Amino acid sequence: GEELFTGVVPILVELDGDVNGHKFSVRGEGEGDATNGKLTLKFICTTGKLPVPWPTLVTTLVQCFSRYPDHMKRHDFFKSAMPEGYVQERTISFKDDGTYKTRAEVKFEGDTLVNRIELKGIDFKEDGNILGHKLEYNFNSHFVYITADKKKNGIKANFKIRHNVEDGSVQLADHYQQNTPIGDGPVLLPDNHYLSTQSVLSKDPNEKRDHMVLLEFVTAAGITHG
Repeated sequence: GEELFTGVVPILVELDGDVNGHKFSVRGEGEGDATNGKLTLKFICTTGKLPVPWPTLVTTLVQCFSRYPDHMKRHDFFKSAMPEGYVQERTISFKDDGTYKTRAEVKFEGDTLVNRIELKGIDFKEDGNILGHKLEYNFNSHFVYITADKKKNGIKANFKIRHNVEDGSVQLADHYQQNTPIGDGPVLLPDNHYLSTQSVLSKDPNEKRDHMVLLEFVTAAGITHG
């Protein structure tokens, strides 16, 4: 598993979504450099106009590209599931607003790491921060707490995403995540630890389509050396 990530790996992301009856698709392409924890991707809304704010999709749109330091190699579930990959499911509850539920498969297709997602969102308020497009086009850094689910041969993650709002308030998005290998081969079940994330969101001046340029660094931590 770890051997597949020693260099720069091309990435394809494909998302189909439906939020309050507003359907959309997003296609992302770029590359991942797990050695440095670095993702560079550009996403296009392939159905035209994205009906939700781009930052609310960042977490759904490849934790196998986290940098696990050598003393933590034993705790990298994500890469150990490769190339056959893993299923990633979440419930994302936007405080005072609706919920996303997502199911994704992350695996190699040829030499490309591919994340294919279906997202369903319900119960959003027409005038809330999401359907109202009141979120800033930016992203915060988070503490993503990983724990093993030993009886499901997989992991769980819990974290609270902070989406900055245009009036200076914050929109919270509680994330409940479960990952399960796709194949039958053995995987690593980690001790408790966290993924330390940071992201920046930008635009391509030459892009006429609705899009998002994303740069992201993630490093694993939380286990003492030795």
